[PDB]
Amino acid sequence: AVASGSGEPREEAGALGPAWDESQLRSYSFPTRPIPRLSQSDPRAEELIENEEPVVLTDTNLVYPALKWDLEYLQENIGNGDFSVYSASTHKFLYYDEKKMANFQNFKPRSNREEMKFHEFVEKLQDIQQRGGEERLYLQQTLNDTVGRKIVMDFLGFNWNWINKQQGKRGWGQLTSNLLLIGMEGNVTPAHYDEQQNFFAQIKGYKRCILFPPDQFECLYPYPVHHPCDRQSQVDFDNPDYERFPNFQNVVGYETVVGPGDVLYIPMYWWHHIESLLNGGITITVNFWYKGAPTPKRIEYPLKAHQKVAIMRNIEKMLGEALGNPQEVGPLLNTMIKGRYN
Amino acid sequence: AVASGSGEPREEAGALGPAWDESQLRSYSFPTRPIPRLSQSDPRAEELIENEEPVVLTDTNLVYPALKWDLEYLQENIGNGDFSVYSASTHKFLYYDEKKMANFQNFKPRSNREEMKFHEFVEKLQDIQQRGGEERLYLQQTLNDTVGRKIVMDFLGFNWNWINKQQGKRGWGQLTSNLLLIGMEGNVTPAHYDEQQNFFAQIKGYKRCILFPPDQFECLYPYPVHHPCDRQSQVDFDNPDYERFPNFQNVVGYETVVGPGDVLYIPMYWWHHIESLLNGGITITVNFWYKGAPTPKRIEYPLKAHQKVAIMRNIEKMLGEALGNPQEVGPLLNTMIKGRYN
Ligand SMILES: O=C(O)c1ccnc(C(=O)O)c1
Ligand SMILES: O=C(O)c1ccnc(C(=O)O)c1
Ligand SMILES: [Fe+2]
Ligand SMILES: [Fe+2]
Repeated sequence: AVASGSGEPREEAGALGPAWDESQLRSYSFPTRPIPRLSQSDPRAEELIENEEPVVLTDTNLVYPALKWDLEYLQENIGNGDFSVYSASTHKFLYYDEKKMANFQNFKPRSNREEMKFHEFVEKLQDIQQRGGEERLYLQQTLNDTVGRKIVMDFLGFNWNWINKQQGKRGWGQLTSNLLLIGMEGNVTPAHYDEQQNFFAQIKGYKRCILFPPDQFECLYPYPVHHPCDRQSQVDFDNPDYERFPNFQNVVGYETVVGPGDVLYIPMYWWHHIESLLNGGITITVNFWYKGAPTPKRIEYPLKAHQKVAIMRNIEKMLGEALGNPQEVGPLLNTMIKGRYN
Repeated sequence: AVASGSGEPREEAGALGPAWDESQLRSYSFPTRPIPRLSQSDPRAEELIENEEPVVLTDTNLVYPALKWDLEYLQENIGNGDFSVYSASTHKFLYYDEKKMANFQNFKPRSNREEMKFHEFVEKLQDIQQRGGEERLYLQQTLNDTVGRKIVMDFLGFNWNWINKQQGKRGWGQLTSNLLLIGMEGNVTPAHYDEQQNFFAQIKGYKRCILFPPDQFECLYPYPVHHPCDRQSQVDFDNPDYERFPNFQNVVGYETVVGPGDVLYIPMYWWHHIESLLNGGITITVNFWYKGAPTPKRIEYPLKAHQKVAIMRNIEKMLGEALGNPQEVGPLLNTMIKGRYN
């Protein structure tokens, strides 16, 4: 009952029909409660953000000027700088960090990155659609200098007044980046966490977002810190291995479906699983990543979950450095705990 | 064949008989090779010490003046400062660190410490012997200022020329202390390691010493660093729990029996198990503990075993401090490795 997931699908204005329907959602093995959908003026929303809990804001106008963006408009105005585009023979686009590939030679990426011009991206899509292909593409490109003047106009129209005040109220560091995400229906980014505070602005299409608090670290089994898939869950949500990952049986999520105009606050360290609804067409999103606030005066107990995750990360990093080889980290940790702490 | 243990018992000079016999040795579940017994002039002994491997030196005259020490002589000359004396209803005298008891309230020492004057110690022994008691005593007291003039005379007679040169050649730090150990036949100090370099000078009676290199950390299962029995093996050598401690089945020792005049180099981090031969009478030993050498320029790979032990110790210490509670160390380490590194 309380695990109502994304809830009853919203009705679009002027009787244009249900935004989406249950059958566009993938099927998973865990329960989920709904993320609150609130007005930016609702003091409850300010409460959730201040407390680093997720909330969907329905009326920020954060990216009002971008709501007009489609492929046509963007190809026309975005410039001809390079755009990273990932390809995969599967619906899953597992993130990997290429700077860490050097030290796991045995890692072979499922998806491949290719730089290209926007028009080329648009062509590949049309090409795949008209030939019924099963290939999938996901453009994921940070918003840089080579963008056209109209796109820059839109950018300036963003609700900087609102977000700059959020940045200020939360003591967050600088805006590190804005990622532009354009994906095909059915695309999935497997569960992971980021060490950035994130306002995730939905623009075109609908995305189902499933989040897990940092205190579910134990149920989600991140890769080793030195692995390319650092911060990504090892668990295949489509075929969970309960032998390797027993506690995934205890995992409980928070979920919501976002559409044009919604902004989802994804607090730093919160796991998130993001998928573009089945048969919902392409999706477009722009995120806003901010460095988190500085670590307070000195430590205050009890520690929050995210501080414990930070401590584990640091242990793993320092051990890799001390041993002189990230590959020796596991054996040493085992030696340390077997028959001693387990 | 190569696992010949302490070897053929030595013959004492002038046909006074075998120093000791097999039946005075306790029975254990692992194999052992003999520690080399060499002359201080043997360049092989200098080799072993430089390489931090154990060696028994037969002719250092390190504590020549103390070879006359018996209870009578000591009670007469040692002063009347306080002497720590441990009592136990068992042959095992497990070392515990009282400064760490505060944070494991559930730990109850097997042996109890009582301060007393030397003559009182001598009395308790006589008392126990004449009444056939099963109680056991082990005096373990650092050699301080309150010692009489004759004992100080002996002390000055020690072979400082030889040992000071060892300290020098090995770059070791200062002499931290000299412990005086007086134990009843059959007494056992369960296996442990020390973060000091040790010349262990045998004076009266015979002790069987079993050492394990630092690279057997995995087979010996030390208590947690914050526990009172930090550095002690959890394994009961008399009834080994192969379920909890599977790798103790792989443990291999180096052993030797030392007598009046022998000095055993016990390199820093080497595990040692020390027992006073059954039915061999009281034993007397004086050790010489030196801070180890400083850590070289910077790290050189590959790391030695003892450097890995140091790294594990530091991880455990820093985690205790970060979490603000040593009790949370185990749960966090488990969370870190389960389904990730194991
Ligand atoms: O919308 C995406 O597919 C996505 C996936 C994972 N992470 C982010 C992010 O903005 O943190 C966005
Ligand atoms: O002779 C002892 O019982 C003993 C036991 C454990 N450690 C030492 C030492 O000198 O390191 C001495
Ligand atoms: Fe993310
Ligand atoms: Fe010791």
